[PDB]
Amino acid sequence: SGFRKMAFPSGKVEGCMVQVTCGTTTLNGLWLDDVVYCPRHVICTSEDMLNPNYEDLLIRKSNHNFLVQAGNVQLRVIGHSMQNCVLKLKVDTANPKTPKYKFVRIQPGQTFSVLACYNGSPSGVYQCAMRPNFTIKGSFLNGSCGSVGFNIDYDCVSFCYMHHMELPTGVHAGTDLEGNFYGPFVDRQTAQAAGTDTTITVNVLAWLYAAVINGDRWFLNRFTTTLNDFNLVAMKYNYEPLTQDHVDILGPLSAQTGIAVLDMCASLKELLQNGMNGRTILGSALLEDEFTPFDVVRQCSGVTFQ
Amino acid sequence: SGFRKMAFPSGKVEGCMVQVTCGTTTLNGLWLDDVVYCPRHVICTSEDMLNPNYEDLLIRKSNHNFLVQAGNVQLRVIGHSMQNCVLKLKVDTANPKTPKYKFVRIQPGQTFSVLACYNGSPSGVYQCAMRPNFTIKGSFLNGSCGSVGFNIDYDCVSFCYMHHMELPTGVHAGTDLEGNFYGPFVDRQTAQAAGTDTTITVNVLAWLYAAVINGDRWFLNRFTTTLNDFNLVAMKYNYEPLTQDHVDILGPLSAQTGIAVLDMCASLKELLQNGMNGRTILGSALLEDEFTPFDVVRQCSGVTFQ
Ligand SMILES: *C(=N)[C@H]1CN(c2ccc(C(F)(F)F)nc2)C(=O)N1c1cncc2ccccc12
Ligand SMILES: *C(=N)[C@H]1CN(c2ccc(C(F)(F)F)nc2)C(=O)N1c1cncc2ccccc12
Repeated sequence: SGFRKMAFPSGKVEGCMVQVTCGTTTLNGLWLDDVVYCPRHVICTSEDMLNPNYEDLLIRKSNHNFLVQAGNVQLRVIGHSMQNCVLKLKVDTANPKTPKYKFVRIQPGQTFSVLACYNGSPSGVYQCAMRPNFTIKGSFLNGSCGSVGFNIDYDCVSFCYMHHMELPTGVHAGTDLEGNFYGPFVDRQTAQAAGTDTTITVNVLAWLYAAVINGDRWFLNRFTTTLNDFNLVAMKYNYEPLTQDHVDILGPLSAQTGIAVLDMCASLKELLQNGMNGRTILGSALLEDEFTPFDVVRQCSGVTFQ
Repeated sequence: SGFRKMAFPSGKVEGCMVQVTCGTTTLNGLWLDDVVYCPRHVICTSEDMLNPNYEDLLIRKSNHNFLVQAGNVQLRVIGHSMQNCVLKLKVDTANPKTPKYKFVRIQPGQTFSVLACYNGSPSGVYQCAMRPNFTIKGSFLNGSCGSVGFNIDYDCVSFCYMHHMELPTGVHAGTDLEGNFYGPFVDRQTAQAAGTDTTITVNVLAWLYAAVINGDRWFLNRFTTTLNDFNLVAMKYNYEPLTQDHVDILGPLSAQTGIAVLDMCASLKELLQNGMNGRTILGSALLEDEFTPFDVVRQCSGVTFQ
């Protein structure tokens, strides 16, 4: 019993975190085989940041302007190159602790674990969701750039996020591990609007199933709805539309609980329209949308990893 | 910016988790040097559990009734003994991955990371608090017994909890690593009442400071209070009394925010009496008490570990 915001075990990622310094700027890098990945804005000065020409700035850099450290170990940079917004520092020694890994680009609404780091050392781990507007609501201080987000599938770490920036609005933005930003954001110090953020509807349904599995079910009603009628109510409340793919993904939780997906949708419809009347669900007074159906199934059935 | 429920990096603990089987019962053990620790109820049958005589049951067990596994590796048990409620299985090989470690008994109101495991394999990591009534609100399925809770101090893992049981009430109970239960609980299948649970007042104040540091401060008022007057209000709402030691612990957050501790206490007093009027604090519609002052300072200043 019980339901918690749960991150993946971080051990396989911990052994990959190093420190990257360029001038006065220190941030984190990801050391896999003989390559260190980090945000390319590490090469900017405080004057460069307002409108950097990264091609020009990188040409001005030498290998020895990049100070990479793993623990007590200095890693010698053999070469530097740029893939989109990510710097690749080839080093002369492959990380002996390199796990089996993939680089993946995740979908808005999907979740991942962040290993927040400073000076190449792990500070803590927590679960995030990629918001529909391609931001994340992280916990990041100065020096946290280069921290990565990841999932674990069997024995393979799927790296999906590298932290680049905090926007003037306090929210967080970054790239996949090929250096492509999630969302419309650019790595320059300028005002950048994120989109209207919406609530991840399929995730809220998943969490309501989690509540039911844990005996918390006061919100259930005796109604059903059509996908079309539910959606007409959900857009009024800034909830993402629900698709048939979403209904199909919730199938396993429907079967475990004996509650049809469209019946749970009818329950959510009434919660949106009436509120919670001062009650709580799974210890929360608000509807939670940062758990995917898979997260719920993994937590309520005990999926483990090598 | 941002504030999240953050666990310690789990890598040093991951390398210590093994599987312990006795008969049909499989659970998790903690392998440090040449000793495997696990709950002593692993030796019970389904009939033994209602009123086990653990001394008698253990005498009936042979070394070969304990099947210990670390990955593909079978660990040969050289000896078995009982320290309070914890079984100690001496094995013939010391864990090469044994980190520097301590065993500690934590205080109600203090927090720790749980590495939830099944079949000796890590499933996920999440932060808990030791409730004032010595339970924890975990996420634990069958087979999760033997999962441990821990803190990290510099380069040393301080093990503080081992999971033993889910009570008929859905909440979770366990021991320190010397096998002494937290709280009044016993390892037999009988109805056991936990105490009235109370809210950890110093933790709520810490989280209000966290909100202020993150720009979330609508709840501040222009009042102060005495420790005595605050406490008279707090007991009405099932909040633990606040001591001078608690005020002293909050000093650093008071200095960072420019808000005196007794001024924050005056703000909490009014939140308890008036509610939140449909607002939120750090993305929560309820007052949160599972962050210690140290947790806030570590997260808002970036404490890291070896
Ligand atoms: C991460 N280490 C810092 C740096 N940073 C940043 C640097 C350069 C640029 C630009 F525009 F591309 F040149 N943009 C951003 C940034 O945003 N950082 C960061 C990240 N997360 C949180 C914080 C909190 C406080 C200060 C900086 C943060
Ligand atoms: C943990 N593996 C299980 C087993 N267990 C338990 C076994 C024996 C005894 C007794 F009384 F000492 F003999 N008491 C308890 C227990 O409580 N487990 C457990 C722990 N956390 C969560 C769950 C969820 C579902 C089923 C069992 C759980």
